[PDB]
Formats: sequence, C-alpha cells, structure tokens
Amino acid sequence: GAKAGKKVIVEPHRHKGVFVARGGKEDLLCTANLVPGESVYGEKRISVETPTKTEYRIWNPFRSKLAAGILGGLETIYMKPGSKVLYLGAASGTSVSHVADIVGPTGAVYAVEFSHRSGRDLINMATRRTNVIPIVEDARKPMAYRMLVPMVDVIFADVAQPDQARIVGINARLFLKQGGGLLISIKASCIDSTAPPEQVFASEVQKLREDKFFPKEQLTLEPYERDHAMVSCVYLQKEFEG
Amino acid sequence: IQILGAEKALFRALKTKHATPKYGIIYHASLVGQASGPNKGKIARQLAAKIAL
Amino acid sequence: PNRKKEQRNPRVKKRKKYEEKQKKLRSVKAVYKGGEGPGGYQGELSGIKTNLVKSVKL
Amino acid sequence: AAWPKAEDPALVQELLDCVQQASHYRQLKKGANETTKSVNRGTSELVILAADTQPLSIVLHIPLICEEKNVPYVYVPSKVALGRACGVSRAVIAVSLTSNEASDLNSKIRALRDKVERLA
Amino acid sequence: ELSVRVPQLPGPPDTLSDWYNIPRTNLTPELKRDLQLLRMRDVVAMGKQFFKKDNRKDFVPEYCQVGTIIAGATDGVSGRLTRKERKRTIVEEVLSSDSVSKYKRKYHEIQEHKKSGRKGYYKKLMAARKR
Amino acid sequence: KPQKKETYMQKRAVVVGREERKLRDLMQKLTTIRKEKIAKRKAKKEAQ
Amino acid sequence: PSSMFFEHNEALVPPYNVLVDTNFLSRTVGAKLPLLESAMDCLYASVN
Amino acid sequence: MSSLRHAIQRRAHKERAQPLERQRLGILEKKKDYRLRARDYKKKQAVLKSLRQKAAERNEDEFYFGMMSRKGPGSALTRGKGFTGTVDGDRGNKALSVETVRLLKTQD
Repeated sequence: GAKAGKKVIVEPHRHKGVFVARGGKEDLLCTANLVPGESVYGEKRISVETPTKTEYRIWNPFRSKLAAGILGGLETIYMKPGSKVLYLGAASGTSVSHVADIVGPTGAVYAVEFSHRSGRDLINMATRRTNVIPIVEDARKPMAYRMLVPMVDVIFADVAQPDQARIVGINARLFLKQGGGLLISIKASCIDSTAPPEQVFASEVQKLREDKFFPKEQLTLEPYERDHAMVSCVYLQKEFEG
Repeated sequence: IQILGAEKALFRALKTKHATPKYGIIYHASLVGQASGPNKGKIARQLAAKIAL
Repeated sequence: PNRKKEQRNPRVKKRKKYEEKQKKLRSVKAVYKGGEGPGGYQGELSGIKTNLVKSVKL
Repeated sequence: AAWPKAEDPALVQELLDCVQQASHYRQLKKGANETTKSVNRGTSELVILAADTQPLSIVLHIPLICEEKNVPYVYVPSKVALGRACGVSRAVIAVSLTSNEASDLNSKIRALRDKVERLA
Repeated sequence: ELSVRVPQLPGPPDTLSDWYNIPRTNLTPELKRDLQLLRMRDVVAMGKQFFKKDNRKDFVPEYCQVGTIIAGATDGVSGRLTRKERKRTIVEEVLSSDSVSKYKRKYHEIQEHKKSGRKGYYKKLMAARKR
Repeated sequence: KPQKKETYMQKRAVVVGREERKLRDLMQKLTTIRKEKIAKRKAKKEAQ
Repeated sequence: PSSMFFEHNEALVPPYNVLVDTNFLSRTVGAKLPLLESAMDCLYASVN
Repeated sequence: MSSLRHAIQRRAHKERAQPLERQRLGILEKKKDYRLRARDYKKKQAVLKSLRQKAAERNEDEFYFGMMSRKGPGSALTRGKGFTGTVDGDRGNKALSVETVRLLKTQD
C-alpha cells in the first residue's frame, strides 16, 4: 500500500488549501497541518523538511464525505483559507480537523455537535486547534448558539436526519451571508429508505430550492459510499461571493 | 582551517567539479560576520591564514 | 455454419453476456464494490486528477 | 447511560426477530470486537447493544464509533435474550447486522432503523 | 519612541499565499527523475495497476515539495518500510523493488521488434548475396 | 556534422558511478516501454 | 447518473413522476379523457 | 450477401513462399510489400521534384538576414573534399575565454 517511509511529492490541488501528494503507486489527498507533529485520530501524515514545522495530513475519503466529494470532482468547495465555515454534524471532530486545516489560522470553524461524548472528543481537538470553536447544542434549534456564530460564508451539513433540509434551512436563514456557499451530504437510506436514491436526491434538491437555495452542482460520490450525494448550493444568489 | 566543518560540501564539489564552499566553522566568528558580499569570502581567507599562524 | 460452444446453451450465453456487460459498466460509471478494505486506506490506488469536474451541473 | 433504550411494546421482540433472521441469512456479526470492526469498516446498517452488561462501559464505547459513522444503535435489555436470538450458546452483548445489495431482509432493516431513528 | 526609518527601496511569486507557502520547485536532476517516474508510473506497475491518464506537455509543476509518509498509528507491522528499504528518492525505491528483470525482458522484446528489419538485416542479406 | 576530435568539455567529464548508471539504465528501459505502450494505444484508438 | 444500466433507468419505480406538457394537456382535455385516471390506467400504477 | 456464403466460401487463401533453392535472395515480394516499396519511392520522388522546382525558380539576388549568421553551402572548390550541399549547423560548442578556462582547469 502507501507504506510509512515512502517518498511522495506534494503538489497543490485545484482547490485552495488542499494538496495532492503523489508518489510511486498511490496518489493521496492531504491538507496542511495546523498543529504540526501530532495526529488527531492516528492518520498517516506527511513530513517535509524544507531547505520541521511543515507537515501535511492525509484525508481519508472513506471516512470523510468532503474528501469523498473532492475526489469525486466538485467544481468548488467554497472554503478558501480565511473563510468562516459552520459545520453541522461535527461528530467527534475527524473531518472538522481537515476543514480547520483548510481554512487556516485566519479562518474559523464553528463545529456543532449534539451528543455529549462526541462533544468531549470535539472539545479535545478544538483545544488543539485554535480556530475551531466547539458548540455542543442541537442543530435543530439554532437559537442556542446565536451568541456564538457570526455570519459565516460556508455551511457544511453532514447530519443524517430526515428533517435535514429544514435544519439546514433554518441554520442558513440565521447564519449565512447573502450568496452563501454550502455543501450538504444527503444519505438516501436515511432520508427515505423505501424510495430510489435518485428520486430522494431530486426531492431534497427541490426542498432546498423551496428553502431559498439555488443548487449549482450535485455528485453521487459512488466509489467511496453507496447511495450518498453531495449537493453544492448558493444561498440567495446565483454567484458565490458577489 | 578555512573550510574545516564544510567538508561534506567540499568533497561533494571536488568530486563533481562544482564550486567548493568558501568557509567552514570560521563563518560564525565575529570578524567575518561584519563583512558583506564578496568581502566576506576575502576576510574568511585572510582570517584563516592568520588563524593558522 | 460453425457456431460456438457458448451458443449451444442459451443460459451460459446469457451468463457470459451479463458478465461482460457488467464489465463494460465499470468502464463508464463507478461501481461501489466495497468500501475501504480490511487493510485500511492505501491511498487512492489509481491516480488523482485535479482538473476534472465530474458533477452534474444543475 | 443508555439514552436510546428500547421500550417494551413489541420493539425489542421485533429487533430480536430481525436479529435471528439476519443470523439465518449469515449477515450478522456477533460480539463487541466484531461490531466495532464492522462499524469501522462501514458495512453496518444497524447495531443492537445489550443493556444488562456487567459494567456497561463496553456498550458505552460502541456508540461513539456509531455516532461518528452515523449508523443507528439501540439497546435491548437482555444479553441472554440476545445470545438466544442469535443462536450462540453464549451471552452476546453487541450485535451488528450488515448491508447487502440484494435481500428481502433489508425491508425489515429499513423499517427497524426508521423506528430506531424515531426512537432517538 | 520614534526612530529614523531604514530606507529599503532597492515577476512570478515564490510561495503560494493561498496554499500555505509551498516553495517553488528547485528543479534538481533527482526531482526531474522523480517527476518522469510519476508520469510513467503506469509502466512501473506493469499492468497490475493502471492510472489516470494525465498527460500535459510539461510534467514538472510549478510548486512541489518532496515529503515522506510518517506513520499511521493504527498499522505499524506491515504498513511500515524497514531500514533496508527506506531509500532516498522514488526511483531508488523502484529499482530496489522487484520486476526489474521484468522491465529488462520487456525492453529486450521491444529491442528485437525494433531491430527486426532495419539495417543489420540488410547487411546480412547483402552478405548472403555476395557469398 | 558529427565531431571527430574530442573537445575539452568532453575530456573533463566526470566518470559517473554505479548507482547513477543503474538509475540511468532503469530510466531508459521505462521510457522505451512507455513509448511502445503509447504507440499501441494510439494505433488501437485510430482503428476504432 | 446512478441507477442507469445502459439506457435502462432503474430510478423510475411506482409512484411514477410524470411531467406534463401543454400539448399533452390540451389534447387530453380535448379527447374527453381524465388525466390522472387515464395515466393510472395506462401505467397500472400510482402516478404523481 | 454475407449470410449466403459458406465457411468454405469464407476460407482464406494462403500465400506461397520463396522457393527454397532461391531463399538466399530475400523474401518474395508480393502485392503488399510492393505497395510499400512504391509508396516510399513516390514519396521520395515527390520531395525531390519539389526541391528541383525550388532550385530552378530561385532568385539569384535574394537577401535574408540569416545569411549574416550562417555559413553557406559553398561549392566543392571553396569547401573542399568535405563538401555536402547541406548548410552546416552548430553543435553548441563555443570558443571559451581564458578566465573561464582558468576556472575550469582549477576545478579539474
């Protein structure tokens, strides 16, 4: 496989903040480590001694739906370095560390988790990274963290709820800028377990359009997860920033 | 004495017909640190000769 | 005319036609075919291409 | 400690009947380490955890990985009943029953995880 | 409090500001061998593993950085190269691997097919006529 | 015209070692197999 | 798209989603023909 | 048609070889090898006919500015025994000054 000690080279991706480290027989995806010299969940990481403090961390697509979508080929992921990201469904903070490593020190990641022990893991990794704040609250009630979340630019939504579109609709009505980017990860077996997945995805896209989003891209991230889709949409506009 | 300590770059350059290093341990002395430009290498030569004496 | 051992049995022909049309399907779309293996994540084992956008533009 | 606890009125026995059906269909992993490995390999569709366990920290460690991977989990109140339903001749405290692309058990799986998602 | 300033008045960017300052490629001959190997990595795994056909006119990117996989804490018995296999470049790892005899066999088959009828063949025909 | 005398820049060339010659030979063999494979793929695509 | 096996759409299972055009709608009112009842009698399945 | 023919209608006709008493002369050229030979000769004669037209319709007073940075093809008299009609090109070498050769010889 991609064994420890192999030499890889690290080139930039098409997206900002993400890199692709290619070498030998396996090309993998990575992000620049915010706190160098320590892994979060025991991942392989990439050390380069520049002509020390520079380390990159490998982004598992089977573990994180954002890296699955990036390897699927989204047109954009909306999170440049220095952009505020509201993460909904921040279960234990595994992919939230990579989103925080994307947005860098001058950005901010507001990671909302509901369960408490996942909240403990999230508060540990947000003790390590000083740009992710942890919010242990229910994402169905965004009146709880309206003191904490300012108007963010991107929303990531990886909640597996049947009322997912309403949750994202009220969270984006409260905390998203005009023309706000978001990526929602739809799991068809949790939305509607009886209906076919393409019909489930079209119904969820129509519900987002009723909840005032304008959808611009959609990919079924198929070689990494079954019956999952990632829908990219812009809030209250057609272009992303302005 | 000019290139004590820079021996890896020295013998790499001598075996591959590159240009040898100008100084070794002598670079972190006081008197070669005041110069700037090519006068650094000139003062490294002169200082190494006076160190040998 | 001379015909094939595959053509003398109508089930075995429809078995081999399905095996090769399920094979032609993997060369167009992407099948799931199991997630990460027991060994873990050995990298994206066949390339990563950066300038390729494979999303249905709504 | 076990907040998605299953209640009495014909949900525990629906769970254990689906468990026995999947154990006949050979689509079921038994014991805490096998449930953990199945959830971490992502093939799991639902996971049943006993609540009568001597100290409960085992079936407390499994819900963290289940919440991280977002699969449903539910507590049945008897490990002896869970082992009898699986067909083990030992008490089983954790049961994870996986996904396959073609079965008729998956309808029971889907209705069961809809009831479990309503329970949470 | 308030001092006399130091007057410091006397193209393409060196480090990418948006990608956390990847330095520009110091195009050494070893990095050039590594980049040729990366564009020929389909040939290296001889048909056992095919790759995405990315074929630009220049294989050398503008910004690279040669790094090393450190460690996955979950796997450390077989997902770890030993001391006699941690080599310096990527081409040294390819040469230390197996199937170098397989590359030589395929090269000699190509060499026979390309020496098939070119000029030693015509020298032999001319000698057989002159004899 | 192919030069017949040996120039000074050819006389002063460093004799390269053994490991660098092994890497050179490996790179030669890989580039030839790549060129033959590319020509075969292009011939098949032109036939189709 | 997913659920497409070589020009066979596996996404369409009942209840069938049917888009209606103006020509079809004008002619199904002109032919004295009830819209949802005749669509259900054509497909033998629940349409929306 | 194509279904109105048997397999013995479809069966290939083999090619004879050179006789064994005459195999030293090379291969027996058939229509395919003859087509290759004729294609190569017609191509070479087309290039040579275009070169003869270009050498015939040549202005004797033409002046390009590469003529001040190239050596001409000359004649057999001016060049000598080493006269091909090809304009000689540069191999990349250059006459090297004394300071740089002092540097190179100190390195050697």
